[PDB]
Amino acid sequence: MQVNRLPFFTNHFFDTYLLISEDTPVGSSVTQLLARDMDNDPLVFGVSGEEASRFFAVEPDTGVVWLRQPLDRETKSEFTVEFSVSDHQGVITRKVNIQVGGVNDNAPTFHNQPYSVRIPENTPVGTPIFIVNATDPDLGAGGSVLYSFQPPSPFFAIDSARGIVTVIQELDYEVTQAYQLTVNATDQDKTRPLSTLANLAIIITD
Amino acid sequence: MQYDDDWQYEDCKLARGGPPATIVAIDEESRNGTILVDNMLIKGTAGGPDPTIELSLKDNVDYWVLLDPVKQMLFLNSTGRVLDRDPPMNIHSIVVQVQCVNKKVGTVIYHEVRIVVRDRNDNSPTFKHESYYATVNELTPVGTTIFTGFSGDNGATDIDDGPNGQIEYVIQYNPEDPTSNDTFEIPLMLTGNVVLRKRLNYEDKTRYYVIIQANDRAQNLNERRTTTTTLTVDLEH
Ligand SMILES: [Ca+2]
Ligand SMILES: [Ca+2]
Ligand SMILES: [Ca+2]
Ligand SMILES: [Ca+2]
Ligand SMILES: [Ca+2]
Ligand SMILES: [Ca+2]
Ligand SMILES: [Ca+2]
Ligand SMILES: [Cl-]
Ligand SMILES: [K+]
Repeated sequence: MQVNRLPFFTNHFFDTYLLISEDTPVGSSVTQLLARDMDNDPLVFGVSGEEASRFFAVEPDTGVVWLRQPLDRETKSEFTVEFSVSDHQGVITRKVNIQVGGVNDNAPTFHNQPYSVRIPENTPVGTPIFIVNATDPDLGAGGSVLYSFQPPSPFFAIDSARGIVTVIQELDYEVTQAYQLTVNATDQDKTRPLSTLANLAIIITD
Repeated sequence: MQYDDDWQYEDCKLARGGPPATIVAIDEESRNGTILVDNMLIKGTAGGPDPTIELSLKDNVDYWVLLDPVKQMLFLNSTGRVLDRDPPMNIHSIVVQVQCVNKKVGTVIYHEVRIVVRDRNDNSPTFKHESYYATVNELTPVGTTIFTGFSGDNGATDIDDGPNGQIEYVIQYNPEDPTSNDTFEIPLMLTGNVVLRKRLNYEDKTRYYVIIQANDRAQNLNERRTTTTTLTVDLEH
């Protein structure tokens, strides 16, 4: 009489990692578990543990793995999930490292708002008067911020990388007593750049 | 005229499509100088006499990574040590940032590199004790489990991950005690529990030397590792 031999996984992703993009839609298949059994037993597949059961579901008869709720690289860049396979006599499990792939899905957020500054009408051309800052949590180009005025002002410029605002033309209180400028902070994602607006009030004094 | 100057912003962006992170796998215990990333594929020229970018490493915990800015290549730095995935070191991955500063406009882009370290079968099964023992009564029925001393990490363990670290137990023929592998059996190799297979006779034979070999479950049969112990079984009257 032959004793039962338990099944074993054959996927090579168990020896490295499984990469899943954070923009993967819920319901989508992300891979298929594969296993073998020396008794040729029909196998049933599942997900096992808390974090795994949270994000993944498994078709029990095929081993297709599918996304039960959305991933978010900004929250969790990688994690470990345990899958099971059973020949109805015993259950074995194995862990896989999930690497969560990034896409640009946040716009920048400004720091230290509201933005307002009072400056004298005789502020010389070239004078830095204000610094805007915004951050963005996406990877790479999608996380690197550029600043601009929308539209550009003939009286003020903002450094595209540093957010430093300077006077570029002589001021005149009697002509303009205050400027309401829109600052745009954009990321630099190639295909889907995202951006955010803040107001900057510049009040000219006497 | 708007966006005429956008060429100025190209340096430091990826010179490839695809996702922003650069992810690679390398074997644990790879030799110093092993290539981690052959080419970061970042637009621009670092170093040389007229660079358009500056490249440097950030969050390089324990300095595992070395950068060559001219070639945009990343290497393993492991002189005087080893990149060990197994306990006690437990290095499963290394994550670093390649900071890129664009010299012309001063923007900074961070290119994340994630290195997943893969397990090698570089450890053999190790027994907790140098030898094992069991006492069995002569009237013990055939089919009775007479030794369970490999339970709960008291037998062989293996510090690798996955099947590399899973153990199977088998009894071997003992040329110095030929009937021992006929009198005892390990029917379930995963537990290594030993069961009586033939009726004992105290008037005939009072001691058995059972040779037990533990092997790990590496996918490649030629990479499997084995270790051997002896179970001495003494009869009581
Ligand atoms: Ca089976
Ligand atoms: Ca996200
Ligand atoms: Ca993102
Ligand atoms: Ca972004
Ligand atoms: Ca090791
Ligand atoms: Ca091993
Ligand atoms: Ca190992
Ligand atoms: Cl991202
Ligand atoms: K182990």
